[PDB]
Amino acid sequence: MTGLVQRCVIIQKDQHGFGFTVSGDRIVLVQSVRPGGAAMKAGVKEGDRIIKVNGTMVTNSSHLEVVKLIKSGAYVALTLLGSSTSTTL
Amino acid sequence: MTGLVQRCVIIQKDQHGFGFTVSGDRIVLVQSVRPGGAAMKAGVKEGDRIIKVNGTMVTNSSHLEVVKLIKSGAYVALTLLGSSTSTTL
Repeated sequence: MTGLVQRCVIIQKDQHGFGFTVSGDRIVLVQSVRPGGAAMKAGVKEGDRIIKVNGTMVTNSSHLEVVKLIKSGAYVALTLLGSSTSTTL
Repeated sequence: MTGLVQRCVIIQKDQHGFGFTVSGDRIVLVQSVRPGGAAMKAGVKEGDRIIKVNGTMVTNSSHLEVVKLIKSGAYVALTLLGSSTSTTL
């Protein structure tokens, strides 16, 4: 009924960055999302878990490496693990 | 084996633009993809439905709004709904 599902989003960088704050490693969480920010605009949620960056799985990489992959471009493709509800009708 | 998948793609504009044709609206679909084109190489298949363009939900947008959004940048970020075949080996 409540569980965790994978979804993907792309963040387009603006002048204020990606607009999110990541934390940890193995594995990385989205700790916070900037109001009116690119990440907020792309569908990134506080508490999402980052599974892939630009295709590359980061489930077992370090924090700094993850920040590296994220920063590498004008946009970032992320694969995220997030809460999802199942309702029977 | 065969079913439906939500998926994200970046397309970078070629010498000949994006390399695909969009028809209708609500929901806009990919009518065709030029062989060897940007869109083909980026993974875009004929039959896909366009859910988002550069972070904007376009499922309720008019054909012209979606074309505008797509042409707005050098690259475009698409959230696509399409069919997919899979095989566990």
